[PDB]
Amino acid sequence: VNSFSGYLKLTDNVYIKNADIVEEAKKVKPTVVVNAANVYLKHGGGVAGALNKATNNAMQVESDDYIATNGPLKVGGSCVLSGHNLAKHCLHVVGPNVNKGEDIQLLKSAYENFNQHEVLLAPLLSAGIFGADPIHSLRVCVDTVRTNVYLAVFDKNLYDKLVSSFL
Ligand SMILES: O=C(O)C[C@H](NC(=O)c1ncnc2[nH]ccc12)c1ccccc1Cl
Repeated sequence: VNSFSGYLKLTDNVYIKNADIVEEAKKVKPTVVVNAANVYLKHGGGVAGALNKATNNAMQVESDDYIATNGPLKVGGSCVLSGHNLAKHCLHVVGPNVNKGEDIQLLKSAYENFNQHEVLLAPLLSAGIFGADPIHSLRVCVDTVRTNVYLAVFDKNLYDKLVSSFL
């Protein structure tokens, strides 16, 4: 039993809610919140900009040190950093950004990172300003992640569309 509330059950292990992931994180303090990162960990907009703002830019400061030491992530890759005031850990996951011309095929690899964590609070990877088809991303999610994932979808119309079209 865990402390996620008001989530609609999609599958054995995937639940979904129309909610602001920052507010969910501040409420639940999950072990892991997922960030929809880019390879440089430059947290400008979308999930990343929103999470980082909620940490008072501490996420960005930590991320800049990570990149200075380790170099960029791979598209499809991830790293574990602090969750600051939002969670114990933040799993920064790089899905493909279709608006950068990146290979949507790498979305499955991106979701595989979730399997290294028993429970996660997460956004829908590559959705929104990452420009992928969100129905497709939800399918790849449910068909790839085997651990317990709680998805927070910001946009109400998007949430309604995702629920109504889910197979
Ligand atoms: O779930 C959505 O609608 C799409 C989602 N965006 C957010 O979660 C989000 N965006 C902007 N400001 C925000 N403030 C609090 C949450 C938040 C998203 C997921 C992956 C990649 C990019 C994007 Cl854009």
